[PDB]
Amino acid sequence: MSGGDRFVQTLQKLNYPKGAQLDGEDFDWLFEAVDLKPFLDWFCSAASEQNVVPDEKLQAFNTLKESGKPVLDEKALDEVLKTFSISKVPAIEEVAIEKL
Amino acid sequence: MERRSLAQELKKWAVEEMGLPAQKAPSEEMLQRLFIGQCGDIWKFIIRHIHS
Repeated sequence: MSGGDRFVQTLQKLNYPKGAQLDGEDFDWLFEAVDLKPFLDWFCSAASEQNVVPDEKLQAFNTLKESGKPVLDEKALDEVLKTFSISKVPAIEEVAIEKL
Repeated sequence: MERRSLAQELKKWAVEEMGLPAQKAPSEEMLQRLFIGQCGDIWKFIIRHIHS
């Protein structure tokens, strides 16, 4: 597998919008540079689908930051999320006057 | 001037955000080569959408 084909596959995994049109052979030259090769190899190993934040979530998070609400650190999130039963506890539809 | 700046952002992204040991990080001069042609748009994407 030519270094270039690996790179293009990684990009597809990372949901790059123009990734389907890219031919691997066009990037084989990037791996010929003895000095950059270690970095590119690293990148193609380190970057997976779990690392990808869609533009929507990033915008939403920036909005959250801008909203002046404190961004909970990982420890705090862990504490609070524990308290979260996966189970679809239907959003307590606040007993909509309708429910009452 | 634009290539040099992106090369710095990529370095920062690689070292600060993805945790690449500073010692293994290619020289800014060397990273500038990655922003040649169509590769430039790709790495811009990577810096923006790919996080730890």
